[PDB]
Parts: sequence; C-alpha cells; structure tokens
Amino acid sequence: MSNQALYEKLEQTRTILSVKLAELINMTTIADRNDDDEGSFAQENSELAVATTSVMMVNNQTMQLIKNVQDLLILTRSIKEKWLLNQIPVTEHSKVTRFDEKQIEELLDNCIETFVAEKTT
Amino acid sequence: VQQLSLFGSIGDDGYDLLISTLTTISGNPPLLYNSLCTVWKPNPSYDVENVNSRNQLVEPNRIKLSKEVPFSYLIDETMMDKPLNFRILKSFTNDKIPLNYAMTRNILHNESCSPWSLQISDIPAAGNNRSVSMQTIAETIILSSAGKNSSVSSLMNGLGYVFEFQYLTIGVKFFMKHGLILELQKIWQIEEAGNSQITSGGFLLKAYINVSRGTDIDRINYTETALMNLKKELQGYIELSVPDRQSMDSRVA
Amino acid sequence: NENGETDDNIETVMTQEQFVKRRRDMLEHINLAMNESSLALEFVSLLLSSVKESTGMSSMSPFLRKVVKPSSLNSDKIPYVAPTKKEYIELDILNKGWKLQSLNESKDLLRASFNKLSSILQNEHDYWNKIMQSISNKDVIFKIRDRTSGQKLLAIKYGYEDSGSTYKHDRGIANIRNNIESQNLDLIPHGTDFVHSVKKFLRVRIFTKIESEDDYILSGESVMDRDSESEEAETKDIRKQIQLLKKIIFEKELMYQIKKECALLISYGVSIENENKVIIELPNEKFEIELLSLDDDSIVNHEQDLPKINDKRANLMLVMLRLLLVVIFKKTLRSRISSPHGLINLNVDDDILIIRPILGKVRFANYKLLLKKIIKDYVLDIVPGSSITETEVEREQPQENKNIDDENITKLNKEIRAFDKLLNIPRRELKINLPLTEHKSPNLSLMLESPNYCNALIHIKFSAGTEANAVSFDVEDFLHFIVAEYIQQKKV
Amino acid sequence: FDFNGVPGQALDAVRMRLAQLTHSLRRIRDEMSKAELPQWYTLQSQLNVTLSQLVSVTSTLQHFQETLDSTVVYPLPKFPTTSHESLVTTLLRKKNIPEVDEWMKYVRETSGVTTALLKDEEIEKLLQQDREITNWARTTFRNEYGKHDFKHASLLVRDSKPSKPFNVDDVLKFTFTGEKPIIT
Amino acid sequence: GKSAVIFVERATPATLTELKDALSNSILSVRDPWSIDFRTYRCSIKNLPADVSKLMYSITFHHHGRQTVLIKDNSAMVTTAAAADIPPALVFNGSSTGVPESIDTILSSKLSNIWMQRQLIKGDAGETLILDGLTVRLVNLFSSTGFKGLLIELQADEAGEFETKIAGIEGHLAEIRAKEYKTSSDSLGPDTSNEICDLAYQYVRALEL
Amino acid sequence: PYIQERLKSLNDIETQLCSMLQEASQVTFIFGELKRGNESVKPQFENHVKQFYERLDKSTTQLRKEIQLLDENVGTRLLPINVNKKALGQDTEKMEEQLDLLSAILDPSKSK
Amino acid sequence: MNVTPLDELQWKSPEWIQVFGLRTENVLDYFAESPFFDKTSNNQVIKMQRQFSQLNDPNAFAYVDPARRQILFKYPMYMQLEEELMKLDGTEYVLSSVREPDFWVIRKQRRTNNSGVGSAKGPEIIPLQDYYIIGANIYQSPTIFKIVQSRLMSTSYHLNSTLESLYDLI
Repeated sequence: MSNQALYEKLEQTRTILSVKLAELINMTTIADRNDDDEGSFAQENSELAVATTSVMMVNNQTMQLIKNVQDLLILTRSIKEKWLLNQIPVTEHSKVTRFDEKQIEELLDNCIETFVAEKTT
Repeated sequence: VQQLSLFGSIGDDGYDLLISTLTTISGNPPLLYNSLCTVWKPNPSYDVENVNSRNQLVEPNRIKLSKEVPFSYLIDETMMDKPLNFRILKSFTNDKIPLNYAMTRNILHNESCSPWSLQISDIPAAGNNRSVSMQTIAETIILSSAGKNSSVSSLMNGLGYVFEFQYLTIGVKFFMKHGLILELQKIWQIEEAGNSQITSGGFLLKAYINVSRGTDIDRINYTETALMNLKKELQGYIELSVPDRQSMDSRVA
Repeated sequence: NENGETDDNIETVMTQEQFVKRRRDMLEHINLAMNESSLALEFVSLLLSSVKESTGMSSMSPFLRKVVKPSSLNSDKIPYVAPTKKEYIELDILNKGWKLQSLNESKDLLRASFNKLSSILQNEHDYWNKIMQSISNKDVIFKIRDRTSGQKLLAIKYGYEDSGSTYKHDRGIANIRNNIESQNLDLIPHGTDFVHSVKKFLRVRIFTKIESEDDYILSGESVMDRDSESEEAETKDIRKQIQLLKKIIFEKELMYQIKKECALLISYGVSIENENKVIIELPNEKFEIELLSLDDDSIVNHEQDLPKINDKRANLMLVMLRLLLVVIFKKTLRSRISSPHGLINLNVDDDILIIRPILGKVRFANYKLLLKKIIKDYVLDIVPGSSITETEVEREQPQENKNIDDENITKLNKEIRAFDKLLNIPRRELKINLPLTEHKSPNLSLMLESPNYCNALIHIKFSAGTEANAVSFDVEDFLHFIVAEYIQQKKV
Repeated sequence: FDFNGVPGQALDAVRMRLAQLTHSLRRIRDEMSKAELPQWYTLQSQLNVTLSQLVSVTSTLQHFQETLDSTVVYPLPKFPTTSHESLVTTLLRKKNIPEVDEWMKYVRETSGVTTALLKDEEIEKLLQQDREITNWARTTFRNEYGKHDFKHASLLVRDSKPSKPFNVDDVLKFTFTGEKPIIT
Repeated sequence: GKSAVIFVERATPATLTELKDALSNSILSVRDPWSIDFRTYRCSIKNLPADVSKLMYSITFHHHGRQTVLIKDNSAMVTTAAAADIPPALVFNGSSTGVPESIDTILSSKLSNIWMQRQLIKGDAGETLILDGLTVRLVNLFSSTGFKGLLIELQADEAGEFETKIAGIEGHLAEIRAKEYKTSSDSLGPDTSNEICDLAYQYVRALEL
Repeated sequence: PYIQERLKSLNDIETQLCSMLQEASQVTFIFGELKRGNESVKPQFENHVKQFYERLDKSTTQLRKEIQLLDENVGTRLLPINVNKKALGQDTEKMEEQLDLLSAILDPSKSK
Repeated sequence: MNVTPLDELQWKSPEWIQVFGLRTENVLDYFAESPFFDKTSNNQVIKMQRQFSQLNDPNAFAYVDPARRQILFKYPMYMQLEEELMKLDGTEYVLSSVREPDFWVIRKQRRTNNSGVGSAKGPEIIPLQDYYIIGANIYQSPTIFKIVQSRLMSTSYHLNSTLESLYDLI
C-alpha cells in the first residue's frame, strides 16, 4: 500500500538521477563532438536537426530534471499530509471519569427544575 | 430478501488495529453480539419428489433457526468482566463457552419456547464475475409455540425436518451508512462431543447489506456500489471479496 | 508543499489581457509549426512512384487535385562528399557549438529562477510549520476541493462542528492561512472572517407581567452569556484559534435553537406573523426566552451590571433548554449507533422534536399550575380533619435514573444509562398524590398527568372493611363534583 | 521504361516520420484552438512531449539516409498542370530558412569565433574535446553518488509476512452445509 | 381470555345479516373490519404409514398483525410476517434480516415438495361487534369453490362464566332458523400460556368434517 | 504531538530538494564558462557539481528513509492504520455537550 | 554584400526581346542563370572564336543514343547540337561513351527542365550524373532533398519552440 506509494517515489528519484547526466553528457554532443576516431558513436551531422538536438535537450532534460523535482516535492508533501491525516487519539482521563458523572447528576437536574420552576416549600 | 456481501479475514493479531480503524471509518463503536444457528435437513426417513402440484422443479434444502443467546449462557469468566469485546475475544479463542447446546433445543435450566429466525437461503446469484455476493433469503419469525409438542425440536419434526448440525457465533458489528453492516466474528461448532472454534486463529470478516427489493435494479446497483466503496477504501489493508458460490449453497449439499 | 506545487501545475490564472494575449501567442506560434509540418506531409506526395505513395499523397486536398507523380533526381554522391568534406562543413559544426552554447546560457537562466521559484514554496513550508504548531491532536483533518472541476483546481483541508447526531442543514467548518501568519476560518456557509466576522450566541430572556395585577406592566430579565466583547484569538496562534473553534461550536449550537424554533411551531404559544416567534406562557403573564424566526442572539449593546430576580432564573432556563437538546443530540445517536439504517430526517410526529423547548414549557407551566389548582380542589376536601400526601411515586414507578441493568450491550448500555438520569427532566409529567382514613378504614388517590401541557386528573378510592367496596375513575369540573360526592360517602 | 527510377529509397522512411511529427503537431494545433479550455497539463505534456519525441525520430530519420538524400537532390519536372497555378510548385519544392536563420546568426555570433581560420580553429576543436573530457569527470562523480541497488523468495517472506488465519471459502462452506473446514 | 368458534355449514350470504339484526339490540359499539385466511396443507409424505397422521392447518389472522398459526396433530406454532412484530434482539445480533414473509409463502414456495396447499378459505370484511365482557366477530367464508358458510368468533376477557355467553348465542341461532351448525371451545385438554393461539386454532375443529 | 518532529524532518528534506535545484543551477552556468574554454574555475565547477549530486543523494536517502519510517509508523499502532481521513467530530463532542452545560448549570446553582 | 546562392530569380525581359521559344531558350538560360561555366559555352565560343582572321592555331544508318537520351528523344536543331556536344565530350569504351560537362534539356509546351551532366553507359543500363535545372517563365530551379527537408523542418521546430516558449503559462 504504502509500499506502492513509495515505489513511485523511488522511480522518480531514479528519473531525477538520470537527466542532469543527460544534460551534462548531451552538453558534449550538443556542443558538437565530431570525432577523428571512427569508433565513437554519437552523431551531429545535418544543420537544423543537429542543433535541434540542442533545442530538444533544453526542453527534455531541463524539464525532466525540474519535473523530477516538482513531482518529488509533491511526493514529499504528500507524505506530510499522510502524517497530518492523524491517528486515533484515546481519552486522557479515560478509566477515571471527570465531571459530576453518576446519578449524582439526576440530583443536579432536580435542583435546577425546582430552582427554575416556581412554588416555595 | 437480498443479501449482498463481501468477505475476508484477519488473524487475532490484526483485530486490535482493525477495530480502531473500523470505528473511525464508520464513526460508531463496534457492538457486541452473538447468535446460535441450528441447521435442519429433511427427515432422511421420509422421501419426496422434486415437483409441485404446480409442476415445479423444487429442490430439498436445509432450514436454519437462528437466535441470540444471552451472554449469561455463554461466558467463561467474570474476572475478565468488562464491556470490551476485542480484548474479550482473546479470552474466548480456541475453545468453548459452557455450551452443550442441546439443553436449550428442548428447554431446561412444563415449558413453552422462544422466538426464532427461521430461514432458508439459495446459492448466491449465478454470475460470471460478480463484484459482490448476492444471495436470496426466505425468512419468517417464530414468535412462541403452542400445542402438545411445543419444543422447537418437536415443531421441526412435526414439519418433517431433522436436526443436522449447529454453531455459535460471537462478534462485534458496526452499524454504518445505507444499511451497511460490518461483522467481525468468531464461529464455534457445537456438538455433543464437545465444542471447537471454526474461526480459530482469527476473525471472519463480513460486510453486507440486506435489501428489501431485489426487483429494484437501481437500489440493487446502489448496494453493489456501497460494498465496492468499502472494499476499495480498505484496499491495501484488507481485501473484501466474493466467496465461492458453491460454498454458500445450503441445498441437500 | 504538494498542494502548492499542484497549484502551479493547474495552469490557473486570473489575468485580463495579460492571460488573454499570452494564449493567443501559443495559438499562432504553435500553429506555424503545425502548418510547416504540413510541408513535411507534402514531401509525402512527392514520392508518387507506388500506390502506397498515392495514399501518402492524398494528404493534400490540392494533391487530390494535382494528379501527377512529379519530380526526379540524379547522383551527386560527390555533393554528399562536399557537404561532409568542405571547410564550410568543418566550420558549420561550429554553428553546433555556437547554438549549443546559447542553449546552455538559456539552461543556466532557467535553472536559477527555479530555486527562487522553490523560495515562494518556502512560504508554504512556513505555513505547514504554522499548521504543525497550534491546533493539533484530536481535531478535523477534513480534506476538501472547491472551485469545482473535480480534478486539480483548488484543494485543501480542515475541521468543522456537528458530527455524531444530525441537525441537517449548513453544518461544518473550513480553515486557511493568511500572510499575517494567522489562520482564517472559512465556513462552507453559516463568507469568511479570520476567527469569524459576526457571531450570534443563542441568548435568552424572561419577562413577568404582574403590577400586583395593576396596570398591565411587564418587565423582563435575561440570563446573559457574554465571555467578553474584546476578542483575542491571536494571529499566528491556532491555540487561540482552538478557542475560536470552540466559539464556532457555540455558533453551531445556536443552529440547534433554530430547530427548537421549529419545534415551537407545534404549539399554540406565541409565533407571530411568521416573521418573529416569541416564547411565552399564560400564568402571571410571563414570557421566557426569545430568538426571532429570523435568528437568536446578535451582538450590539451598552454594558451595565444590575442583575434582577427574573435574570437569575433566566440563566437557569438557557442551560436547561440548551441541555435539553443535547438530550435530543444524544437519543438521536442512540438510534444511530444502535440500528442499521441510520437516524437521518429528524423529528417525525414532532415527538422527537417537541422535547426541546416543548417539554420545558409544559413542565414549568402545566404540572405546576394544575397541581396548585388541584390543591384548591383538595381544599374542597379540606373539610374533614383528614390528611393527604404527594410523592415522586408516579415518577418512581416509571423512568428510573442511572440503573445498573443496561440494554443489549456493554457499549450500548453506557449510553442508555446516560440518557436515563437526564431523562427525568424530559419526562416531566406531574407525579400525583393521595389521602386516607383509619377506623374500619377507607382510602382514595389521584394522579396528575400532563400529556403535552394538557392536564388529566385520574383518581381512585377504596373503603376497606369486613366486606370490600371500591371505585376508580379517570375534566376538572367532574373532579370538583366527584369530591362533593365523596364527602357524602366518606364519614360525616 | 519511358522515364526513370529516379530516387526516394528511404523517402518512405522520411514520409512516415514526417507524418508522425505532422500528426502529433496537427492534433495539438486542433486543441490549441479550443483555447476555451486547455487540455490537462498532464494531457498537453503527453501530447507535446511525445510530439517533441516524434521530431527526434523525424530529426534522426533525416540523417540516416543523410548522405543519400542531399546527394539525390531532385528538382521537379511534371505534368504542365503543375505549371498552371504556378507558385504551389515554387512553394512545394522550395528549401529555405525562415526569419529563423536570423537567431541562428544571433547564436553563431554568440559563440567566440568567426574569420581567424583553420589553425586557430583546429585548436578550438581540441579545446572543446578537452571540455568533453572534463565532462567525463561527471563519470567519476557519478561513482561517488554510488546509488544503484535492487528491490530467495522464501528468505524474504519470513521477514515480510505471516498473513492468513484460515480459508474464507471453507469456513463459509461449513456454515451452509456442516461440511467442516479442512487444513489449508 | 377465553374463546369459542361457531360455523354455520348450511348457509347463504344473507344468513349473516339475519343474525346481525337478531342481535341489533344487544350491541355496544362496532369497531373496524377484520380478516382471516384459512389454509389446508395436505402433506406429501407416503413413507409415513396411515398409522400416524397427515395434514396441517394454517390460520392467518389480521388481528392488527399479519400473524399465522400452524396446527398439526394438536400442536400449534405461531409466526409473523410483519417486520414490526420481530423480537428486537433477533434483529440486532443478526439472527433476523428483519424481512419476514408469511410462513405460508415459505411453505408453498420453498417446501412445496413436502406440503401441497389443498384448500384456501378466506373471510373478508368481517364485522367486529362489541358487548360487555364478550367481543363477537362475524364473517362470510369463501372458497375457490364458492360460498362455504358463516363464521362466528367469540373472545371474552371474563374468565367468569363464559359457558352462559356461548349458550345464549346458540339460542339466537334457533330463532333465525339456523339448523345443522358446528361449535367448538376446544376439547378439555390443551394448556394456554398464549391463549390467543388456541382460540384461533379452534376454527379447525369447526371446519373439519 | 511529537510527530511534528518527523514532519519538520521531511519539510527540511523538502528544502534539500530545492537545493538540488539551486545547486545544479550553478552547474548549468558554470559548465557555461567551462566549455567556453576559459578553464578559470574548473575546480569550482567540480565542486558545485559533485554538490548537486550530494544534495540529491542526501535528499534521496532522507525522503527514502522517511518513507521507510512511515511504513514503520504504519506497522506501529502509533499512526492510524492503513487508510482514510474521516470523522473524529462525533466522538468527544457528543458526550462533552453535557460536561459544559452540566458544569455551568452547577455553576449557576451555587458558587464562589 | 549578399548572395542569391541556392537558386533564386531569372534573367528576364532582356532576352525576351531576343525571344524565348524553346531551342533559343537554352542559350537565354545561359546568360540568365549565370551557370554556363565550361563545356556548353566552350563549344559555343570555339565556333564563336573565329574573328577577323588574325593567326590562331592548334588542333582544338541513323538512330543511336543514351538510355536517358532514348527516354528523352530530341526534336529539332537542338538535336543537331546534341551530336556536337557528344563529339565535344566523350570518354570512349567498347560499347560506351561518357561526357564531361555538357548542359541539356527536357520540356513541354509553356515550360521545360534542363541538366548539365555526366553519362556512364552499358548494353542494359546508362546513367547521367549532373545538375538538373527546371525552367519556367525566365526562372531556374536547382534544388536538393535533404537540403529540401532541413528547410521547413527546422522551421517547424523553431516555431514549435516559440510554442514551447509560450507554455510560460501558470
């Protein structure tokens, strides 16, 4: 239950971990990293689309990073709420009844009745 | 009457908690109650067809006589005393109250008889996947008795039935929204060769609503919802589910 | 924090022209790219050469009317070489570092306004701390959402008043924090004013019109409930707000006196014009308590202290009348806790309703005046040397107070018991009485029964001797006459 | 046989991704007009977030045959029906840049370069590569974050749970027939 | 409470009024109408020989409550179909659903295999005549086969000399030319902890021939 | 109540997350200077950088830990059982009615 | 200082007086496009080279075609020129001939299209690699797919990022 709720938070954390890294790593690729070495497998060839990687990185990585944050602040304050939902608080003078508890009260009511109602005996 | 219901269970462990929880969800305390049920089958000496004077396919079924036992006939110790039902149920776990329950079946402790709830139920509504257990119950109240053989046992024999088996149940029930009842219960088989708790280990959980209609699809559909909401609200704490139909069929068997 | 992050995630805004123009920007600037992606769909018709190509082609309605498969190419794999190998291509890869740099400059800027955006959220961290402080333990964590929609919009949480047992209409409480670190108490009607705006306490007031039966001069006297006019409920203090919450409870209680107003409607004692109802009773002409069919106790007056005999009595009324509907507030909950359906919909037969303010009026007036009047009739039997006595004996015979017996349950038994001792007050029919003689001994006896302020006097009488003779009879005109007949069949 | 197999090998592949970026934009465009209500900030990110993804695949699909297509370079010849109504042809066969090319200059001039040639330029390349190598330093620091882990069944169940007092179904079976609850 | 039941076998719709007026002088007040349903269940059991019995009678009164008495071999069982008449405690602890129906409904519909409804006599819009220390009820009994006869129900507070009250009414029967009639106050033997059941029961004695 | 402590531990973890942001924001502008060839603050770049990693790892353990704790609190009967916000109103209020009016009726009857 | 680069306008009205009506059209294009660089014009000038007789010296049964030429089929004086152009530019193999920098055309009614190309031949296949230019009403079109795409594609995206920038809404 609580478990399922947390799983989500863990996933969000993992998401937040994986994207400042893509902002850093994709920075390299965005800055353009054309290799004299043939083995290296990142591409930035065509005009529009290779600097478009830079426009997409911006929106993608930066909002995924900030988004992981917004979602994770939701996550946080969600748990806070959960805790302000509260628990069942038991009575403080339970087992030791306060006030004129008893028939004793029956007497009290009779007193008020004669008091308010008229006749002098 | 139509009884829509959901079932589940908790070990005695979970009871304390569940209680505190159920009180908050319902906003009423649990209320202590009990009941004995005596089941009867058609006298196996007689023999009858499965058809009416109005050619109808009619199956033999058991009858269920149910009523309260005042706790004075049930409880082991005053020391425990108190009013609290859950702490008291641990006291009751594994084993029997006085019982020997035969005694009451034929008076004792020159006599007339009590009121009973005389019931007969049908297998829950055939359904490929039901969201809720929906069961029909035919009932009449017996008010008192009269005549030569006025003991409940004589009466049942007069009608052509025979005593089959019996059980006591003690629990707490919660009165709730739109006729919803929650019973947290324990059941004890009562035989002459001693009593054993059917629910030993925990509590049978039953959340239900008896509906007067049947033929008001709307109130029936409303009722489904109620039960659903409950199961749902408590989901991830306790699953309320529909029992296997086959397991609620009081027929010949 | 989550709610506030969800608020920023609700698009929500109340902007005129500001909000308007911005969304128009989205329309046009998005539409442009939508439309240019349609040039992209036109390259689709450009294939032609295949049936699946025609399919792609029909993408333009103008393709639907421009039949041709039209275009053709040759080979400049050499030009691919030139694109890749040019010093221009090396240089263009610099346009990659250049745009990417300015993108990183954008990124830096966005990132910094983010921590400052988390700083407005620290205002909320403080609000939660404010909530952590103050009202705590037992208390409502009602969670609400308003401004409709049902999803997102505006969502928050707080407590309210009525709970167990049901007045019915407009009953609750709703609570939020201002920038002055004080909590404002909303009501979901009862319209917000930090710890209330304007409050009506229930109030009371009893008049007596005597003059020694002189000029029909009436004065009142009113049992007053004013803790003070000065109000504290300090800002930043939910403890003071807990006090304000108790005030809120009192305001909800006056709503109960509105039910008592309605319960008046079942009686012939004052309800004038349907616009005001005045509580009043015949004897010594007196009046007791008030609150207009409009309302109860609304605050604005000068303050001087003098008391008065009427005033002291009047404070006794309020607590009773108030108390009496805690009873109602209780026997409601008896039924609820006890049996399936619930209690909802309040006072059928104005049997349940009538209790409030009905049985107090009855009590005072009826049994008492009638008992007094019966006593003058028993002065019609004042003739013989005689003797005659009154008890709670009728009262003792029914409606016992705080008994060990209980009901069905341990849980149930407790509440039943609670009802019983208070139940004396609610039950208040006249007890009744008797008188007797010895010497070859005779005996008689009478019971005064209020049924809702209507008075029955049902009597009995037996003259015990060697052989028994007896009669019993159950109107005040006949009672006078029965007493006259009794004188003859007595000793004389 | 009269005329020719011109080009368009991966053209189908461009069309498909050309369409999906069209299709995701078009739909957002349709909604964009019911500014009466914006669809739920979840909904728009679902459509505008996979709508941007659509253009990544459409962005890359361009490079994959990227040698092939700029080489193909077909200019149109057709039915003379294309010649009437004119422009449509100028429009439909035209490559340019919009007002766009301009912030492309703002960006190009935003870099630190422009006319200083080859030797100093090759050096800047080595320097940017050094920046990417200093970015590897991110790899080292990521090791420090050192956060990677996992969520015998029997070994874990003892710790976790002992749940169930009995069989619900069988309990009920008993109540109805007197068949008694057998070990579960 | 004592009681007796008189059945006028040889009669017509009008016989009622004849006796109604022959008593028109000896009246005090006339209260609201009553009703009664009288059923005969033939048992379906052949395994039990002719040595012990068969047949059960089912008498539903509309005496404020929809209450039904079953009678077989001088033993009587009392039921109710009215939700209000349920013992409170049965409802609380769940024994009862609080949804009763007529025991007859149950008999004919659920145990119809064991019991077949053979005869169904109803008495509609009965009349309640009130005297001092003797309430006298009158109704015409109809079957699904036509009129059956006239029925007189005698209930009295006064355990004192009920014997005279019965004899007097039998007199009025001689006057109106009421010949071949059947009468029952039971047969000295049953014991009453709930007398009403027995009284309602006697009907059977009067309607068995 | 003493949970207000655990509540403040999480509200502070919240400020830790707003630091994950605040810190990596420098990482953004500082890597701005770095690929610009001006190796000026390369050590300072490394600092605020392992710092964004540090803040979120601390937040990651702290809220992950807090969730573990809440599960533990849920296991404990200290926190209310797994479930829902519902009425506390009915309870104390119903009875307490009397306690105030009764005590006050006592007060007007004799005093001082 | 700015360029018209990836084809733009015409040369118009100026050889509209000299008159455009096919065949002559090709030569009009030459002045217009500023794109006859070597072979076609070179062929033009050599013949055009003889002036007023100074001293200028050095050395310098029907149906047969290319696959594209067979697809094309030439009608009138431009067909004669075609022979000349082959003569000018023909790398020779056994059953094949390949050309260097010839410019040439394909047309209909109001308009046509012309290419400047290199042909590689064989018995069952023959391709010319060249530049192709379409020519309607005094304008030339020379374009590239992939260049063609980058176009309204980058445009779509810059405009989508205007759209994304507008999500500056609360």
